[PDB]
Amino acid sequence: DQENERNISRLWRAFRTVKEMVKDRGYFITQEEVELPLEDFKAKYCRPQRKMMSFQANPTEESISKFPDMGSLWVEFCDEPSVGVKTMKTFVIHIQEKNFQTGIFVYQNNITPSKLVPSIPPATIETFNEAALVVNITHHELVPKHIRLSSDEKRELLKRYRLKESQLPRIQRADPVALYLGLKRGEVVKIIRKSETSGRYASYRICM
Amino acid sequence: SFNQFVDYTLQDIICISFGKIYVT
Amino acid sequence: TTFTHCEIHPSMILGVAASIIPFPDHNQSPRNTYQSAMGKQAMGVFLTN
Amino acid sequence: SLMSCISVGTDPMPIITFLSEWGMEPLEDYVPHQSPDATRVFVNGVWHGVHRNPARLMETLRTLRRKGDINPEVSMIRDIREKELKIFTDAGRVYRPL
Amino acid sequence: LEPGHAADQEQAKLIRSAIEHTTLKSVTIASEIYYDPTVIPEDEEIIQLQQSPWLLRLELDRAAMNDKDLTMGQVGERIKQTFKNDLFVIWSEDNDEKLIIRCRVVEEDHMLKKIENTMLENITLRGVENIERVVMMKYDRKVPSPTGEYVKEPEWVLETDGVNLSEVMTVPGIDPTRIYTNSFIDIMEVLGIE
Amino acid sequence: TTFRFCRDCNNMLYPREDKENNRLLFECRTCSYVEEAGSPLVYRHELITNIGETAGVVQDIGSDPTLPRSDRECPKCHSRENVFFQSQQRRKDTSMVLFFVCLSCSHIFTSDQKNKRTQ
Amino acid sequence: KGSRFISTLQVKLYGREGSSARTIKATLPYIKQDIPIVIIFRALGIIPDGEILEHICYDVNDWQMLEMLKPCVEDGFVIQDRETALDFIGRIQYAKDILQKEFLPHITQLEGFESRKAFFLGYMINRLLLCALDRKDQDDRDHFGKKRLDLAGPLLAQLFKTLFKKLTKDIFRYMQLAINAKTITSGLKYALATGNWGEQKKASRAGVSQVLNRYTYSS
Amino acid sequence: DGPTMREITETIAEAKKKVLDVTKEAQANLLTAKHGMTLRESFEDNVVRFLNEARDKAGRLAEVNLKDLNNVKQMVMAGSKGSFINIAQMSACVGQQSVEGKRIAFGFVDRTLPHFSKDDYSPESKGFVENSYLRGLTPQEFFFHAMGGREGLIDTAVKTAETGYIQR
DNA sequence: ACGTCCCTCTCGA
RNA sequence: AUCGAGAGGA
Ligand SMILES: [Zn+2]
Ligand SMILES: [Zn+2]
Repeated sequence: DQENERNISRLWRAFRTVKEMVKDRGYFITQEEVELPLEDFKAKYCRPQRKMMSFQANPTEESISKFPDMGSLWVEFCDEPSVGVKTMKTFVIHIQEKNFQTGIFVYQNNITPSKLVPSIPPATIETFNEAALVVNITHHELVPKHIRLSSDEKRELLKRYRLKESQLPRIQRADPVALYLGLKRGEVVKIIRKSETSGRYASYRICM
Repeated sequence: SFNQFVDYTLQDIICISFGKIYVT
Repeated sequence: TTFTHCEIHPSMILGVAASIIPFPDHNQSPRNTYQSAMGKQAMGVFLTN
Repeated sequence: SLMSCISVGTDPMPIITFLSEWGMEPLEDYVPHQSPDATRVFVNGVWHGVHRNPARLMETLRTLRRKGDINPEVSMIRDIREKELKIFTDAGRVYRPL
Repeated sequence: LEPGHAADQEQAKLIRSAIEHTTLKSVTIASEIYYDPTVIPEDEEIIQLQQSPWLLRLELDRAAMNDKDLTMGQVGERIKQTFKNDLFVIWSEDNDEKLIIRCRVVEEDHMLKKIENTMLENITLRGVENIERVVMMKYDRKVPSPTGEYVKEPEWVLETDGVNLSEVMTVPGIDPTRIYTNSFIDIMEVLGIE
Repeated sequence: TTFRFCRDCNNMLYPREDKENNRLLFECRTCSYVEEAGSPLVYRHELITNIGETAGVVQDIGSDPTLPRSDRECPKCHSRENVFFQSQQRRKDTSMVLFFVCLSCSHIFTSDQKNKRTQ
Repeated sequence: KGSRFISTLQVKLYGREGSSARTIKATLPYIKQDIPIVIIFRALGIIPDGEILEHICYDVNDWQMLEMLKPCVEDGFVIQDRETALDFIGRIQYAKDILQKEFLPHITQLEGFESRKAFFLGYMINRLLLCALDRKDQDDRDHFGKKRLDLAGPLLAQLFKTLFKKLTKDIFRYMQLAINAKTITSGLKYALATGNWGEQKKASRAGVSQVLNRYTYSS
Repeated sequence: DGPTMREITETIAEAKKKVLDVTKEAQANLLTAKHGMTLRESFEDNVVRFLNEARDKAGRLAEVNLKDLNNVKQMVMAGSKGSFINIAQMSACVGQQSVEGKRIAFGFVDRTLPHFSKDDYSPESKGFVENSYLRGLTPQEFFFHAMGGREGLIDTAVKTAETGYIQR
């Protein structure tokens, strides 16, 4: 039985926060799906093997209102800690032949250049790591609630406050939360945080 | 410091041949 | 009592100026630092000629 | 401070000869593999020789300047814990009386 | 610490010695090499239960395996693991007279002295690195008692002397929705600019 | 390890093994001198240093007037006339246990009650 | 008592704790790289690697001191005799001059003293190691007994010597008494009058000849 | 002086005992190596808490001896100019003088002054000025008080050019 | 790579 | 007057 069960929790916990991100992005998951403990996780997924726990959630009916082009997201996992371009071609054709919109691929230890990620227009794919996904950053004491702005929510902020795109505080594409929502350049965001004075200050950020 | 300079260690700096030096 | 020498009088650690302070053993040390360089910017008979 | 004075510069030759005549072995005929308790002499940062029992050496000298045979500003010292003896005819030492 | 039993001194005692960063150099008191195809006197009873005649005999310290309380059965185990089956290693036991480990290579004079230092500094033991020391302590904290008001139940907190939050976040038994480090530059890299 | 050198070159000796008889030799790489080892101890590291914890305490050691004297007796002659000092292995951790030294018979003995030092 | 000599000597133990490359080398006046403490020992005259170790070790029982002296022997094992040592310092005999002259001259710069130059060198590598094995707290650069101070005499000594300096190379021009006499006077005058302690007219420890203070006899 | 100084002369003495215990107890290897800091720093960090609270809990015996008709007491009672540390340093005992954070250094041969024993960790030779400004420090006491203030002047004069480059 | 603000004297090419 | 060095004022 050894002490492999310590590596077993550190992927169920990842799995939950990996699926938690999918609801906050704008897809259809229930709280019972993520709160699925490891006891029910081993029974229906063991012998832990990752190519069985690849999911596909899809947008909610609220998300399709202000994000009407947010389409099919496919997410597949890998068993090999190291991944090369040979398995990436097997994954890219999942999204390519079925022509979905976005995809997130979880590698569990390492990937090499063999680089092909920005070559399926229109579909940029995010790549995350179970080392940083095991615990979710967005639950922390001092990480405020980032909210994605639409293309019309954008040009509405830029007209009401009489701005140009540059004149707005900025978040970067590699920002831990801009990954967590897959922010692209031009997308805005509405950081809503507690305030020692106002009680509820609402700052804004654009992404490059 | 000055007395021991002028008396001894001032003469030591004499190395067409220089000899004993007097200061008025 | 392994003494080798003995101090003449302890008041000789005082400097040129600060020797004139009345009872420096009853003052804060940074005050004795001021009167040290403050008796230097004073008035009086600096010479007889 | 008041009672402080400064060294002036003494000559080292009429004492490095007083060493060779009281138990100093120059270090050309010195190999430590027959004498490890070899104490080391120093004059102004110069290791000239070696002595065995510094007991009656550093005290025959400490009473040699106290009578005037050696200049009073020249400073003695032997570090017993480390078996070394440095002597300073230097010019620039700040000596106090006692 | 974790929400529930955060008033538990012992739950943090393991987390203290779970990220405090141990290495071989911490416990080893003397590392010796020998030529011995089974010579050394007091080692005859250990060997009881193809390689190379070059010995590597490192000896630990008594009190070293208490302050962080390591186990002889595991200190040598990750020495045994970090070189695959390429190093014939077997140790002593914890109730022994003196703790010692022996290794063979399976010319190689200095090339075993190669893994003399390699074992010392680059073979960690019990914890996550860069956290070069920790120390638990109690500090009071206000929290609402179920009756309604704010009240005075304290708790414990491990205070480190190093910052690699990147993977001290994910250790179990803590509160990874609360952990704080002074390194505001590291907080920005992990948790976001805001 | 306390190893030696060649007798013809006085150059240090680099060990080698007898691959046939299974013995250790101290080879020479200046000349071709060879000799077989005395002890199998070739290398020692010793990390927790203890050699020199009472370093430097030879002849006139009850003499240095800096070190005062204690009023406690020694384990042989039992003289209350004896000097003392802290560990002269000036490391950041070594305990303040004090290694007494006797003026009368010149032998080291600690006050450490947790153990009992010999040097 | 005859110069200034700005040529200092460095001897450093490479490799920190855990590094087995702890080679000891030495940087010397007028020589590029750091020479291993063995090559300079043979250019001296002490040849066999093993015979140099009595100059370093004053009790061949400090087995932990001799263990750091392993690789520096092998670091300079490629050179074996005195001739090969001083060529690596580069007809190419010129190293014997630099060793004899601008190197430990607080001993004498005459040749035949090649044994005090080595027994002092070993004593330095000796004291270097006691701090590496924490049997000695590194010396106190802010210790006052280690500090000297130049008063009027030695200050004038540097100035008088550096004035007589190019006076004698100006009388070497009276051939190709009617020599120059103003230069010794106007030089002493200048430094004591400006505060920038002489050095021709290029300033250099400025603020040493301060005007006196006459507000109170105490001051 | 009025029988209050008489009992401030025992807290200066009983607080020697509270550090006289940890004296020879620490050279018997009994000193519990506290969680982290070494044996040496565990003694310093445990002896200064006995000297700081010795200095402190020696002057607050005088803060009550002075009647409400005292002047310097009426000066701090309003807040015009005065603190409590001003009173203990002047009346009771000045206290441990500290250079660079810790107690005094051993710039000599493991000792503090060429008037004291070698390899000595005493408070009477590591910067505890036991006398008050009223009473009069001794040449040892006066000196340490000196090096405790050189640090201050060095600070409030050669660390007041960074405060002002931050502003710029 | 720059290294607090302003202000009072005094002296050598 | 100009530049260069020096001691001070809070
Ligand atoms: Zn040989
Ligand atoms: Zn005895």
